[PDB]
Amino acid sequence: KPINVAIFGSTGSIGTNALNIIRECNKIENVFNVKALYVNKSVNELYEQAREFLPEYLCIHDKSVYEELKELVKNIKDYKPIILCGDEGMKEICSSNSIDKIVIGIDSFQGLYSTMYAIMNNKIVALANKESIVSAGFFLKKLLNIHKNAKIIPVDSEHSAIFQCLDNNKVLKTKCLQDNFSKINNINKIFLCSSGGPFQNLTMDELKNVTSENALKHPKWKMGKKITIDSATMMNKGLEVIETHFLFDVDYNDIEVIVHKECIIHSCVEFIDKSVISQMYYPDMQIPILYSLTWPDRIKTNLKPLDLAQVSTLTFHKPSLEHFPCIKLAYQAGIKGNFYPTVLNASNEIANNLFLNNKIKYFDISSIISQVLESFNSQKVSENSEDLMKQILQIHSWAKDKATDIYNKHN
Amino acid sequence: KPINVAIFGSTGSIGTNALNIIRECNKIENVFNVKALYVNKSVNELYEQAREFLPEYLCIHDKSVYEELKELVKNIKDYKPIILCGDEGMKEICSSNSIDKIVIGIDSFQGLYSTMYAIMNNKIVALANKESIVSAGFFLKKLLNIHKNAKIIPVDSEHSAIFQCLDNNKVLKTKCLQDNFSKINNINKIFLCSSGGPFQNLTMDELKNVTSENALKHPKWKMGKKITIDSATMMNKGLEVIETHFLFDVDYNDIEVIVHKECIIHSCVEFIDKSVISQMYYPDMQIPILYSLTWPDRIKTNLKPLDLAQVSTLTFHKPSLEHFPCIKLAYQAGIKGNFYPTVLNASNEIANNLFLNNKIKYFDISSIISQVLESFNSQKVSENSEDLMKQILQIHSWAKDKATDIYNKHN
Ligand SMILES: NC(=O)C1=CN([C@@H]2O[C@H](COP(=O)(O)OP(=O)(O)OC[C@H]3O[C@@H](n4cnc5c(N)ncnc54)[C@H](OP(=O)(O)O)[C@@H]3O)[C@@H](O)[C@H]2O)C=CC1
Ligand SMILES: NC(=O)C1=CN([C@@H]2O[C@H](COP(=O)(O)OP(=O)(O)OC[C@H]3O[C@@H](n4cnc5c(N)ncnc54)[C@H](OP(=O)(O)O)[C@@H]3O)[C@@H](O)[C@H]2O)C=CC1
Ligand SMILES: CCCCCCOc1ccc([C@H](SCC(=O)N(C)O)P(=O)(O)O)cc1
Ligand SMILES: CCCCCCOc1ccc([C@H](SCC(=O)N(C)O)P(=O)(O)O)cc1
Ligand SMILES: [Mn+2]
Ligand SMILES: [Mn+2]
Repeated sequence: KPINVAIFGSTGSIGTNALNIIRECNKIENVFNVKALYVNKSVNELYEQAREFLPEYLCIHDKSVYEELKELVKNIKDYKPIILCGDEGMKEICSSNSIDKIVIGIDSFQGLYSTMYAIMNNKIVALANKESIVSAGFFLKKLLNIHKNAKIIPVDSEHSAIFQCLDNNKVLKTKCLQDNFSKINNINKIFLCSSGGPFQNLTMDELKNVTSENALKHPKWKMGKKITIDSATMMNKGLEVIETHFLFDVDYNDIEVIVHKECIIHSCVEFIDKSVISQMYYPDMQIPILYSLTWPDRIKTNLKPLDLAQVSTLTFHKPSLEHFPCIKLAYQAGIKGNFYPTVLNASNEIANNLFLNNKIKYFDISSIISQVLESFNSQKVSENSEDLMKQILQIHSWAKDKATDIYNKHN
Repeated sequence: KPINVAIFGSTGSIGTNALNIIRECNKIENVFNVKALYVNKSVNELYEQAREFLPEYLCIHDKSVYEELKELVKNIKDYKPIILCGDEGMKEICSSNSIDKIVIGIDSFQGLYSTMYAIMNNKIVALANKESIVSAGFFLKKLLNIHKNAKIIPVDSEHSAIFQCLDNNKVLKTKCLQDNFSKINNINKIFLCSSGGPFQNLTMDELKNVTSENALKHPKWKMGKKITIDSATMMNKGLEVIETHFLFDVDYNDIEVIVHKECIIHSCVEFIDKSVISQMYYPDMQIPILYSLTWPDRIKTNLKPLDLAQVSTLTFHKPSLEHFPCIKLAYQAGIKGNFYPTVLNASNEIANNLFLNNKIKYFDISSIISQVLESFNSQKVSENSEDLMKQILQIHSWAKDKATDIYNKHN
């Protein structure tokens, strides 16, 4: 009974890590079939992955490299995949009855589109992309209410940890990103752990002048550029607070960010009796990815065992909101609700990219995001799913444009 | 739907803590009926508990204070309990259809008797007593195989932690102290945490001359004298290694003792994928006791919330087997199997009591236990439950006598 999986964003950090744990898992016993691979424009790298995994489907988003892809794959003998392009290609893969689970390793708001179509096709969605949940949580909840057999299984490491800390006897009565989830699961409060990022010990004077080169250098594992910058600003953790709220139905007052620099405890769940359960491992994404594909079971691996005497010390401290103002902006946006999380995500996408490209300074990131949030006024939420998606898109686009306009003006 | 509970050993540390969380839990909403209280000889204290809780049944083990108990309880107006004595009284309570769950807070090998009769009556046994499991694990397993609806739910804090870390979706397919439990639950390895006791930082020269007064002073919560001495020698943790083996069907090579002096992580479970799940709270017995009575659910409490920034640091180190030789003796006994754990428990009961009463020195404890273990020869295991109990009793008694004889001889 092999598990038929598609990897969306297969050439990025998540996608390559997913293919690695799959490869390793299969050597112990052949449990996964890699049925589809989808990328944006990394045509040479997708070709190489195609030669190794020989999926039934290949898809490339950028039309300008589709012909190139076909020409390359011609060089793989005895291999006749279905080779698709763009939105229509993604939709065709999601509607295939040969695919059971889809790993969403596409970055940014863009990952919402495939997330939505995977749910609409009643698939198990092993969701790493958090911008989708932040920007469109209420929408996704409505979609999941309609598509009974669709499920989001969280891959983001902290949310995987939380999910692993739950009793599946209770989980199986509901599913993530549903009303009443915390009540059913007896959840009282979440400790959302953070690495703290590379800037965690810097002074205010030092933060003023940090660069994106400083944020990107010497990663534990290479993550994509966007998340790496968000880790440095701790906007990642702000996004993950909102993600927690939506996935697990936890009030913002019951989500506490804790800086745990060793990254061994990945997050913790306090139940209503005050007992706390936590998930622990070395800093890795292989367990989150694997668990999303095996849940509700676990399978044998040969991963390096955790050794607590080796670790020796685990530390916890609260983050400074003066140093990391993005965290507070995320809580404020989440608490306001409505489309404020959409605005938060969109403005951050622009500010993150500006800092990445050395156009603005560290504290300008939070300044831009704050100004966009203050400029937004709540809208009535469309009652129809199609209109609600259009409204999310329009607000996301406006907020990106507003961020860019603020940048353009101070120049 | 109140939960009908008996408290065995109601005047001791476990028993009084059980009555405290019950009392507190009932204020939030009335979920427990205290149906029976049983003690050895603490007749005045049992009377006081009777006046507060007004259980249907009262039992006192020591015949010489039974009349006194009756005379005292006469002073409680409008109260006509059933007042029993000894083994026959315990058996009558265990066979009552009005009792659903029994907390076993009786110390030492003596706690085996009520444990056995609670299982024979198909009850939920909230078992704090570990000497029963160490001395008679294979026997209890056979009994639990026959008595389908009987269950041991562990109360010992580390074993409660382990149990809490399991997925009830899998637990409910089996029960503790059963063959194949680890396979069903996907358990690979256990981290068995320890406080390390009051002697953890002493040198060999200092250990030579430690006293029982040193071991007993200034407890976090007052525990009984026997367990307190076993914590000081780390024989408690040796006993708990064997307890882990039997409760959870974990090989001794897959049980690792770790000294965690802050006592926040109560123990950890490594699953076959290498993910680790742990349970955390302040050092307390209220959660273990409560969970044993609410499992498979959890209920609301108003316990002090865990605060990780307050805790700040968690530490882990391996215990020194030179300083704490009892640990190694326990592993050796467990690995040999047969009745060696019975012998280990019995010899320790004598050696612990000798040290408590200032008759022997610290390293004489392990010396006596080691000599008794070396003197024992494996026996064929009786095939009949009744004969098997007689054989356990005979070996336990011999091993106590052998320990005392070794003491008597070196004097
Ligand atoms: N990296 C990590 O360990 C973690 C990541 N995440 C989340 O996972 C997501 C992915 O992050 P990460 O892997 O770091 O990002 P990367 O930048 O490393 O990878 C992004 C991937 O998405 C592909 N992609 C981009 N646009 C499209 C498109 N329109 N259609 C199809 N594929 C597309 C890229 O293709 P191409 O190569 O062709 O450009 C690439 O394969 C993010 O949402 C992030 O927050 C969460 C937890 C940790
Ligand atoms: N204290 C703790 O926090 C922990 C304890 N445990 C285990 O729990 C058990 C109890 O320990 P603890 O509470 O510390 O011990 P205590 O010495 O504090 O209490 C023992 C209790 O058992 C009663 N008792 C003794 N013999 C009999 C008998 N024949 N019939 C009925 N009752 C009897 C005693 O009655 P009386 O008062 O009349 O003498 C007393 O109520 C031990 O097996 C220990 O290992 C495990 C984890 C932690
Ligand atoms: C050896 C110790 C140092 C390990 C450092 C490597 O581990 C991490 C772990 C987490 C993260 C977070 S960003 C990525 C993410 O969201 N994930 C993995 O779920 P954040 O900084 O926001 O908490 C970054 C690095
Ligand atoms: C504030 C930090 C200091 C807390 C010290 C108080 O907590 C503990 C916790 C555990 C124990 C063990 S003996 C009792 C027992 O078996 N339990 C509770 O399950 P051991 O020493 O064998 O690990 C003793 C004391
Ligand atoms: Mn994360
Ligand atoms: Mn214990």
